[PDB]
Order: sequence, then structure tokens, then C-alpha cells
Amino acid sequence: SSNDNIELVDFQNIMFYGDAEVGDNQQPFTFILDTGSANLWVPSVKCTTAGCLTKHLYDSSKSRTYEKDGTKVEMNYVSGTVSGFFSKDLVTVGNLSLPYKFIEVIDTNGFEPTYTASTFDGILGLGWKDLSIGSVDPIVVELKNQNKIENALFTFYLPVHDKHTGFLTIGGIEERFYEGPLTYEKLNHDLYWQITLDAHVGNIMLEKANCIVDSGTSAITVPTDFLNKMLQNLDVIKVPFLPFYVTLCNNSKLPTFEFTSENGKYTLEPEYYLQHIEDVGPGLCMLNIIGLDFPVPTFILGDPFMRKYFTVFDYDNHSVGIALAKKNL
Ligand SMILES: CCCCCc1ccc(C(=O)N(Cc2ccc(-c3ccc(C(=O)N4CCCCC4)cc3)cc2)C2CCN(Cc3ccccn3)CC2)nc1
Repeated sequence: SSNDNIELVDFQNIMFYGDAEVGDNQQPFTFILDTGSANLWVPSVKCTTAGCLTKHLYDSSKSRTYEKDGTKVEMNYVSGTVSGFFSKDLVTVGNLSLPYKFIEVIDTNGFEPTYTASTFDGILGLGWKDLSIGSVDPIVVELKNQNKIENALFTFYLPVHDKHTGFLTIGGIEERFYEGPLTYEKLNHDLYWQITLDAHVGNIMLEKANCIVDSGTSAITVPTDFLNKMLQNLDVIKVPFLPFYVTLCNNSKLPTFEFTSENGKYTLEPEYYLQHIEDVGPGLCMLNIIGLDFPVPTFILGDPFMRKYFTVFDYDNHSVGIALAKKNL
């Protein structure tokens, strides 16, 4: 391709990962590629937590292009603080490289057990500058500024468990990934990749909902009240202690999400949001949906949505494009 393509690998229909390198010696790492964050986080050889001892670690002393920064970073997560400091070095994504400012992580203890229990080393954000710590221009913006690509956009063709591989593509939109019309939705903020869509599920509706397209979220998230309502009398239950909302895989009462704009209509049928849990019971499924409240009514269109729809993230035009993903590649 004329474009930069990074192959994506599915992990049990839970999350996907991509590889990238840091340092002019091309130190390898596995990353979460997250449109819902806006920094690049890389664990240091200087990190001595139990979590880091299992990871690929970054050694700045081995890179000729390392440029010291040192500005301290402290961020609060779930299990406490994650801390480190800014560094600059060559970051290689696919066949493109550039010197880039990233967070060199010294203490990961605030990211446990998630961090220890996962097979990735780092997080590479793909959101907007205003979402970032330290006002860092996004990688794709920086690549365009340097004439390494002709459009400041990237696309996601997500891998599908037991079906096909996935690609993150930087710089252009490739026909091999989609079918039918590509429709564009304007961003309502340059922060997350957030757009305004009318949401309908059965009789329940939310006009002009804030919908965040988020590659690092493994579920669809729905306002709690909206969820509670839409599942009433559907033969969907919670078991004393197993997998959250469960249902028979062949349940005909299961609804289709419908999101609309003046530009387009996007639907998510049960086949896209159901996860088989056959090992716990014949014909049993879990609904890959969670209830989550934001200060304003908001849906997170995470991986289940992005598996059905090819997505285009356009910094130049401040928009997200959406098209049906080709079923095979
Ligand atoms: C050395 C690495 C240092 C990482 C430091 C770090 C930690 C957390 C986040 C973060 O907030 N993230 C990034 C993050 C990405 C992926 C994950 C993640 C996803 C899946 C998995 C996973 O595969 N498994 C399966 C194995 C066990 C662990 C879970 C692990 C981690 C966690 C956190 C959030 C997630 C929620 N996002 C959505 C959102 C949008 C709008 C409002 C609120 N929230 C915002 C960004 N950033 C950086």
C-alpha cells in the first residue's frame, strides 16, 4: 500500500493489540491502540514493580536519538497512581518513524491487576491534543506536518476472532476494508472522537446522544437508566456469581441498537454484542454491554461496534467516517 499499515491481533474477543518500536535501535513493544486516550505510555527498564518484570522494557541508553525531557508525570488510576516522566525518542509505527514525546513509566502499581494480567506492554493513544497530558500533538498530526503522510487521518479495520486479521492504517482510506457508503459525522468536541447520534433500542430513545468511538473499550456502554429499560422482560438475567448479563444465544427478544444522524444509520444486531460462554452452559451467551453514566447522556461505541463498522478518524476535517467492514480479507 501507499499507506502505513500496522497489523492488529485479537485477544479472545476481549481486546486487540498492535506492535510498535521505540528508540533508533527499534526496541519492540506490544500496545493497546486507544482512540480514547492521547499519550504514548512505555514502561521503563527503570521500573521495578512486579508488573514491569514481565514486560518488554524501554532502555533510553541504547538509543542514539533519545532526547532527555524529564518532566514528571503523576496520574491517578484505579489501584492508585501511575508515575513516570516525559522522554523524547524515535517511535516507529509500521514503516514510518518520527521523534515523539512519550511517557516513560517508572511505577505501574496503579494499573494492577490489569497490567500484570495482560499481554501488552504499553498504551498508544490516538485521541486529540486537548485530551493529552502535556499538550502533545497526536502522532498522526505530527506525521502529516512532516509530509510523511498526505492526510492526517487513520482507519481501524478490527480483527474478528476466528475470522480475519485487523489493520490500523495511517494516511489514507483503503477500499479493501469496507463496502457500501462511507458516511461522515462531525465531532462535537476535539477531545475524544465524540459525535452526536440519535439512539434507538426498541421503544427507548435518546435524541442527540454523545457517542464516543473508542478502540480501547471492549464493550458497548449505555446510560444505566437506558440500559435497565431496554432489557426489561427480555429473558436477560444476572446469575448469583457468573458473567454479568446472560441470555440464551438464540433469544429472539434481543434488540438491535439503532444510531442515526442526518447523514447515516448504523445498527448493531445481537450477533455483534453477544459473547458465547458455552463452557458454563449449552447455548449460553453474555451481553457485551455495560451501564455507565456520564455528566451528559453518552454511549461508548467500543470494539463490538468497531468490529462491524470500518472507521475513519480524520484530524484535518474533524470528523469520524463509518462504513460496513468487509466480512473477510
Ligand atoms: C505501562 C502502561 C501504562 C498505562 C497507564 C494508563 C492506564 C490507564 C489509562 C486509561 O485511563 N485508559 C486507557 C485504557 C486502555 C485499555 C485498557 C485495557 C483494555 C483491555 C484489557 C484486557 O485485554 N484485559 C484482558 C486481560 C486482563 C486485563 C483486561 C486491558 C486493559 C485499560 C485502560 C482509559 C480507558 C477508558 N477510556 C474510555 C473512556 C472514554 C471517555 C470517558 C471515560 N473513559 C479512556 C482511557 N491510560 C494510561
